[PDB]
Amino acid sequence: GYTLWNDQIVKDEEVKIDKEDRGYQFGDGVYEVVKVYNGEMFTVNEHIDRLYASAEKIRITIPYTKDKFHQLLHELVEKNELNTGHIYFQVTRGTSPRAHQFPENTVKPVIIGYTKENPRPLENLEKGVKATFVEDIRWLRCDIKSLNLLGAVLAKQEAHEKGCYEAILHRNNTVTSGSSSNVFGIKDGILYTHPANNMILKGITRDVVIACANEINMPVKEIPFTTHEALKMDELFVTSTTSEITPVIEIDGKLIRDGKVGEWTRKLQKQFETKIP
Amino acid sequence: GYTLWNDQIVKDEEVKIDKEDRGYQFGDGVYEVVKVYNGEMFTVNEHIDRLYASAEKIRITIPYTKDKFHQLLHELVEKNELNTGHIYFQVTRGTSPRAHQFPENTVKPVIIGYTKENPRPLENLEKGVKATFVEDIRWLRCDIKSLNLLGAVLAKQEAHEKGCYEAILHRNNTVTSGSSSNVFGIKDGILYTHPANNMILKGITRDVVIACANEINMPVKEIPFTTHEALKMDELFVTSTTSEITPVIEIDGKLIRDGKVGEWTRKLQKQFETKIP
Ligand SMILES: *Cc1c(COP(=O)(O)O)cnc(C)c1O
Ligand SMILES: *Cc1c(COP(=O)(O)O)cnc(C)c1O
Repeated sequence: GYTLWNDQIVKDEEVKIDKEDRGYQFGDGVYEVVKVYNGEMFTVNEHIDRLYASAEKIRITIPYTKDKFHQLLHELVEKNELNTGHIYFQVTRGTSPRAHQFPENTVKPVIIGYTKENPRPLENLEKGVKATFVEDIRWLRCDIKSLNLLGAVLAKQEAHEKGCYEAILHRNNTVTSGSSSNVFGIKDGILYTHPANNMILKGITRDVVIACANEINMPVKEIPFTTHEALKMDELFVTSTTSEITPVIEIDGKLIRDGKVGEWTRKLQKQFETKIP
Repeated sequence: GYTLWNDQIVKDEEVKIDKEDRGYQFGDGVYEVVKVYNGEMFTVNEHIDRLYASAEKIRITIPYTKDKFHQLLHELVEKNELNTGHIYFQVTRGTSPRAHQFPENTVKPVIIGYTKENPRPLENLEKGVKATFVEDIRWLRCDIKSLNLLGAVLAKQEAHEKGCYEAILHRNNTVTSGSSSNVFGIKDGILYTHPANNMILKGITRDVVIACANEINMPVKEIPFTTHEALKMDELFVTSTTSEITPVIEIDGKLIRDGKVGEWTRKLQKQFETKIP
């Protein structure tokens, strides 16, 4: 298909990544994932705003405006005739002889974006998935959606090896987030999720879900909970652009309540549906 | 010049990295740097051993034996006619459709290696350098020499704009290591340095210096010290393959003792010098 390369759309075949691209030697870059429903991009403005925020946090200056970035994305979707799936795009500090410190400002960031056809996770959304607890060994700037993802890779692999969908991470016995999703817990009709600080990535789906809770008049409390408290929640689920609202019905052999998707998770899934294009 | 690409030596111009190389999307890989003195590789066996160990730690199976890998490096050095400088080589898990979990064991790792002529930093070895303290925000597996170097990148850049050579990192005031070097402190003829656990990379230069210390009968205590205690040291220096034994005479405007390279630091450099080709 076609790939967004810097400021132009070209056939995948024309893209050339240098061995000294800082994204390849230091994971020095940021990224975003946007879901596309039947040709329509979901919350694209919010994801673009976060790409710029992430880049700002590590001092990368994206060579062009958000408006232009949005236009390039539209083109990318049209040229690939993407129906339902997602757009992946990243920005690295650029190509320069290997050195940890920033290169001369005359070095242009490298932008890469492409699409992938991917249906909504129907089965998971209806039946829920299994998860496992994994100690959070990530760096202390999880608020940045960066390419330094080795911690997430090791966590997800451990989960997959155990036949689990996601790994629920914990730092000092406190549940932070999944390897690539935010975690929510419901207890006595109240929604709980770890607050948005450097310990987690402030997900767009996470913000949408919180808005949905307010819409159905459900109390929301952003205070963290421990692994012990998590196993005692009435309901539990994770969120991400591609997982939407996926119920977690069991963790390491221990069923969450009765092992079925709860009524509040269902109500939130219904409210979320009204938001989809 | 020529670049080592997998098991072939090709002209730099021919090397192409795929946008879905996991080293480019996750920093999913490991690397090593070997110094070359007058055409000879210094401690190459130790570096090859660590490359395989780092790789094993994140379950990447390098497809060639160490003897084969050693042969390729020798080949790479000859072809580029490298006299004095270093060899950089890394291995990533390979190219596969973007997914956090591991690809099925059929995807081969991507190996890249190249050279760079670069003289010994004689001026730094003789006059010493300035450093600055920076909170250690790195992930918890610093014992792996991986491509997830965004922490080191931000630290080094903060040091660079302060006119400093290296950033000495610390977790809750306990000194761990520099952004890309190990830190040693000397107090009353005794050598101090953080022990080798998951908080630091166990440097090969660090280990050679410790060997040098035993050879000149200088006591060594591998126990960590604080940023406050570091400032009260008689001597301080950092080590790395490219920095060798580089004295730190000043930290954040505060001289180490008198701001001059110490007697023991000189003795260690003298013993070290007997080790290089
Ligand atoms: C991207 C990401 C999420 C989810 O954010 P969304 O905008 O909802 O996709 C959650 N956790 C981590 C660690 C992430 O990187
Ligand atoms: C590579 C590295 C060092 C130094 O190790 P050497 O083998 O002596 O070069 C020190 N610290 C970090 C964080 C490193 O990655």
